[PDB]
Amino acid sequence: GFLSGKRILVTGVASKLSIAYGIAQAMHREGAELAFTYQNDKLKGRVEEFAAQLGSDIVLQCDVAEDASIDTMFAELGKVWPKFDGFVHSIGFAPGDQLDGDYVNAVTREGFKIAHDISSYSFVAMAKACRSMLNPGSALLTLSYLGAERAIPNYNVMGLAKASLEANVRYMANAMGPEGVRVNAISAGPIRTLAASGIKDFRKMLAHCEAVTPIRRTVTIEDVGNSAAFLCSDLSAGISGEVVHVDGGFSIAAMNE
Amino acid sequence: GFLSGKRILVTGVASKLSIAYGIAQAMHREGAELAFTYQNDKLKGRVEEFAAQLGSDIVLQCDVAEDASIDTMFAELGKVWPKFDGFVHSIGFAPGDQLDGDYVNAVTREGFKIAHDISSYSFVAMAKACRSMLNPGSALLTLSYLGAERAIPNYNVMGLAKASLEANVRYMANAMGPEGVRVNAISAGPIRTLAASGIKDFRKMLAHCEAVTPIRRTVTIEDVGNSAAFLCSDLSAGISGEVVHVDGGFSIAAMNE
Amino acid sequence: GFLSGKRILVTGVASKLSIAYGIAQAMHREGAELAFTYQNDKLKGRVEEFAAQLGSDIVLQCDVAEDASIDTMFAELGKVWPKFDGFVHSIGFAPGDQLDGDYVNAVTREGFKIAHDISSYSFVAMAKACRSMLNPGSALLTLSYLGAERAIPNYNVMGLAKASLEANVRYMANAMGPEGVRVNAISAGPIRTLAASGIKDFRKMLAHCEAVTPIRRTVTIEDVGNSAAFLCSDLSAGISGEVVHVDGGFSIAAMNE
Amino acid sequence: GFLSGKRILVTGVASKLSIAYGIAQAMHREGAELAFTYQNDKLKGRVEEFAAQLGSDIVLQCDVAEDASIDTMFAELGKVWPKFDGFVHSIGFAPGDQLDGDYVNAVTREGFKIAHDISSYSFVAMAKACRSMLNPGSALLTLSYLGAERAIPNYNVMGLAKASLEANVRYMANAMGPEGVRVNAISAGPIRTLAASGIKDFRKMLAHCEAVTPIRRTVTIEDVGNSAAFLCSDLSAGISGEVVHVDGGFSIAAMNE
Ligand SMILES: NC(=O)c1ccc[n+]([C@@H]2O[C@H](COP(=O)([O-])OP(=O)(O)OC[C@H]3O[C@@H](n4cnc5c(N)ncnc54)[C@H](O)[C@@H]3O)[C@@H](O)[C@H]2O)c1
Ligand SMILES: NC(=O)c1ccc[n+]([C@@H]2O[C@H](COP(=O)([O-])OP(=O)(O)OC[C@H]3O[C@@H](n4cnc5c(N)ncnc54)[C@H](O)[C@@H]3O)[C@@H](O)[C@H]2O)c1
Ligand SMILES: NC(=O)c1ccc[n+]([C@@H]2O[C@H](COP(=O)([O-])OP(=O)(O)OC[C@H]3O[C@@H](n4cnc5c(N)ncnc54)[C@H](O)[C@@H]3O)[C@@H](O)[C@H]2O)c1
Ligand SMILES: NC(=O)c1ccc[n+]([C@@H]2O[C@H](COP(=O)([O-])OP(=O)(O)OC[C@H]3O[C@@H](n4cnc5c(N)ncnc54)[C@H](O)[C@@H]3O)[C@@H](O)[C@H]2O)c1
Ligand SMILES: Cc1ccc(Cn2cnc(-c3cccs3)c2)cc1
Ligand SMILES: Cc1ccc(Cn2cnc(-c3cccs3)c2)cc1
Ligand SMILES: Cc1ccc(Cn2cnc(-c3cccs3)c2)cc1
Ligand SMILES: Cc1ccc(Cn2cnc(-c3cccs3)c2)cc1
Repeated sequence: GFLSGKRILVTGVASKLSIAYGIAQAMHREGAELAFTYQNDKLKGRVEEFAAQLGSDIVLQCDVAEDASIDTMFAELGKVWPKFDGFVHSIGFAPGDQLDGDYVNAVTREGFKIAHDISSYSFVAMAKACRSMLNPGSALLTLSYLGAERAIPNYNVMGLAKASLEANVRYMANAMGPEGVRVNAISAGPIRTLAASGIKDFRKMLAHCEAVTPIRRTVTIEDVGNSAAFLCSDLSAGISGEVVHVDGGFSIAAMNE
Repeated sequence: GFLSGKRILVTGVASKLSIAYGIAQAMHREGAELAFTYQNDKLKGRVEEFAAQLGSDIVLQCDVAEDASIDTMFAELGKVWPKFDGFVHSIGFAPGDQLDGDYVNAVTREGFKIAHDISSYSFVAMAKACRSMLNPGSALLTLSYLGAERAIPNYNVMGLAKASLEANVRYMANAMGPEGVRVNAISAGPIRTLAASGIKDFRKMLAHCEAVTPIRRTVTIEDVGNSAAFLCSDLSAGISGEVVHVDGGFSIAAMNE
Repeated sequence: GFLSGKRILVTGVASKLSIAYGIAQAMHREGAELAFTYQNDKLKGRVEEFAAQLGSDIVLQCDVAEDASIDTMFAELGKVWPKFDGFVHSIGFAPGDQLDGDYVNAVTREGFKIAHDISSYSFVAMAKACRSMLNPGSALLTLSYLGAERAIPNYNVMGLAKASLEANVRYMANAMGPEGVRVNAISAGPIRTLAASGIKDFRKMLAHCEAVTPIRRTVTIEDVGNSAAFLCSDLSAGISGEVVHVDGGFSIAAMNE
Repeated sequence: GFLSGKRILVTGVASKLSIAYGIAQAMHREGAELAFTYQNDKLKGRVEEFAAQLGSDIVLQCDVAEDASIDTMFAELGKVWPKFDGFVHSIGFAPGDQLDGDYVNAVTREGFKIAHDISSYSFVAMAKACRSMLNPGSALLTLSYLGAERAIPNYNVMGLAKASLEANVRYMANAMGPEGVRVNAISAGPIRTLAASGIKDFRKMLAHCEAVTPIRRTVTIEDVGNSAAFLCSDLSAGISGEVVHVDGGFSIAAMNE
């Protein structure tokens, strides 16, 4: 496929509903060789199962909150992939209290710190740690949400973390471009995944979106997966520092009441 | 390839340097069945030659300035493609006097009229005329330039025509989405094509861009072609109403002096 | 006031509800010397009355559809105001048929032509015609709508006209800046004026906005009037080429129910 | 003046060059009653002097890094100003090592942490702490930089901090709007202040901008001061959640040589 010969690292797989799952499948469909990472013991065997379904057996632990974890992960990957062609960063976090209700009243200094560190810093942290191992022609992908551009009720500090993330896409795209590395983001529409629970009135949101979205349907991880496969293939060599909205046109329309 | 089974109409092929040429090749590479249109007698045989190189023999005349031309073209296409899956609109025009020097002093009411009619209206005009012939899952693609978003010296009224074009992408994406049609645009970086002559200090521009562009190189029609192939394939079903910048990151950086 | 000693030309006063009326009141309050134009005889006397109230007896006719009309109006204005400090462009138009329903089915070549000529070009037409009469430190102002940036139902081709006008603002600003002229636009929230009748379900829209606008209320021509007076005074010297949104925050929020 | 009867809290006055100084002068001129804070003792006396000149003797200490510091400062302020009308957040910070060179190599976890806490969170921290002391019709203001939207060399992690801060503005605005509070930011062009020394080749940058900025000159703290005074007065009632660029048009133009 259009990814044949590419060795890509996919983070964030937690379940079959995971966006990183849809991406991994698609990337695997187009012929990329995948490696995976899991956050903790809770997820290890699951990811190991999915990795094996995708012909991969490179499943390493990684908690983006620990510089040492990252470093150690990239050290284990090297042993088998001395050089690779990028990675998908499908990670994100904010303490529970954070995404519920009035942003000003919900936000706290420590939640703000955690939301940013895990959701925005982690991206560069990982690039930082594997810079040397990247082959020219490499692509780094990340996922964001409209909440970075607009104020979405309950999204709260995550909006700020995403804004921070998108800017991180630009600065990393500018600094790494000279050595063959592109860096982009997909601003996906809401999808029903593990992240759904945490957010207030989700199932209600997904119904409103479907009715007001140009394509009249919410996007699927399949959809996202295909756009991610493309963004990590040479087919997109002219795109770098870009936040591609894969939301069925939701963001460009207004008052589709 | 990822376009196999798609019947796409490609407008704008004038020469091997043409952006629509790079797109046609790529689309042909991924297995789409192409049909072409030519503006006048001057271009007919050329396009006919390229069409034949791409296994196509559907070469129809079309001058987007004539509603009747458009209608007649779509009538001839129907005879062979009763239903198709979209079209690439690689057309654009502005009288010579228009793109030279001080915008305020250069712009005139008639140049403004022509620049918009050909560069922005034509897009919807064509969708208008083939709406019925479009298969659900159809994608319409158009090409724009950064001049729509920023003020570029000498680009002058074309900036306004492009702004108009991009907005046209949104409104058409919103109205057609409900019936299976997506509409997008590629905001490409400057490429040396027939359009180069018309613009002041081009070769100088292309050198400045290469030095300040994240990927440190200007994009190629190959680059654009691949992004267009993707935007017209089901791989991008989640993207609609989007202006994807295929400019190597030029637009997201600043003062890369 | 902050406009003391400024002679500003106010276009578009049609009624006491008109955005041009609110802006005139405001600049008048702030100490600017005003001059007004009217489209035709049907509005001659009225505008003459309003001008009177605002202490002005410079009420010149002007139909922006005629370069000749513009040229002659600036001729008459010169007789009294050899040099002035800017003008407010509060004109917009699109044939009735264009504004209701499916954009793709409503939009027609002439409609698109008329929409962009009156709503977008006229702004520069006027700049062209008085460029030499403008004092250093002048400011030109125009009114846009979020329809330029997003796809709003029924706004149809007017969305493209405004997108084109907003880009007109950036080109004009970059062109005239070096000679002491700033050009800006105000993207106003929906207001109840003569534009009310001609747009499908306005009342429903003005109730939705209020509900969802951060300031929980639609803006008033007073509100816009004050941002307008500020954008044409030296208080906004550092601002040019900008589209300041005066919509109570409407556009920055998303899914506020 | 247009700020008569407003009690505004001005943060960040470090020197006569400080953007906070220009803004204070401006609001003072317009008739607002001011209160000031200083980061530490090194700046106690100075700020006390400036405040004096501006007819104010409310000079409270505040280190935005301590929720405790903020809480106590609003305690003291309450004693005299039980209810006030807004505050100017003119604070920014990132450890020296973060700002020079390749962003990817310069950025470090703590740097990123410190950058976002001081430059982005503090804005909301302060809102949180005085939310109940704010009068209806209040306005909060912050200063951003184009670095949030584009990738500027050496701005590095500060680009992400500002991106995060700009999104803070939209969330805060959507949250506090319903209670009579507007929140806006000013994206100012480069100015010569205490931020000058710490950024690589500032002088070269301030000469480039002047050359390429539509108004052909860098903005002054006076310029910003006036946009600031306007954004915190009732003249901007219809404006909230907005990032008004006060950069002489710099960001709207492209390739102006
Ligand atoms: N699904 C949606 O509706 C949606 C929409 C738009 C954007 N997003 C974004 O897509 C990404 C993936 O979300 P999803 O819906 O697939 O979520 P998911 O809940 O399935 O997985 C999130 C991943 O985050 C990982 N993670 C959290 N902390 C980590 C850390 N400390 N170290 C390593 N891994 C860590 C988890 O292991 C998890 O697998 C996020 O950036 C999210 O914001 C999701
Ligand atoms: N090449 C560049 O540097 C560049 C960069 C960005 C955007 N663009 C855009 O890409 C498109 C294609 O440009 P290109 O560089 O490949 O140009 P090109 O000069 O090779 O071809 C332009 C096409 O416009 C067509 N055209 C003009 N008037 C027409 C009409 N009346 N009816 C039918 N066809 C008509 C011509 O036949 C021509 O083939 C345009 O929209 C252009 O703005 C070009
Ligand atoms: N009403 C709103 O909520 C809204 C929202 C955002 C922006 N605006 C814009 O502000 C502007 C002011 O419109 P308005 O709502 O004040 O309504 P209005 O009916 O008062 O003003 C529109 C003006 O354009 C004038 N005009 C039209 N064609 C003319 C021509 N050929 N030459 C000269 N004058 C002509 C009309 O006489 C009229 O005075 C419009 O451009 C509108 O798009 C309106
Ligand atoms: N100088 C420019 O051209 C530029 C451009 C755009 C925006 N801005 C922004 O405007 C703001 C004002 O900066 P400035 O240029 O006026 O320089 P400055 O040196 O006058 O002000 C920065 C202020 O932040 C204060 N500060 C930092 N950490 C503190 C903390 N822990 N708690 C409380 N106060 C602390 C500093 O004392 C100082 O007064 C900054 O946020 C800056 O990013 C500056
Ligand atoms: C608690 C938590 C778990 C997982 C996430 C990931 N996430 C980020 N954004 C989102 C959402 C986008 C749309 C609706 S929820 C989810 C965020 C918070
Ligand atoms: C005269 C003319 C011929 C062809 C075009 C097409 N065109 C549109 N934009 C461009 C350019 C983008 C970058 C540099 S020139 C070319 C425009 C004008
Ligand atoms: C048919 C027509 C005539 C005049 C206008 C002027 N106009 C521009 N924008 C608007 C409106 C925006 C929001 C509500 S009305 C009105 C628009 C359409
Ligand atoms: C190290 C550091 C300390 C303080 C700042 C404050 N700051 C923010 N933005 C700026 C500047 C933008 C343009 C020129 S200086 C300075 C930035 C970096």
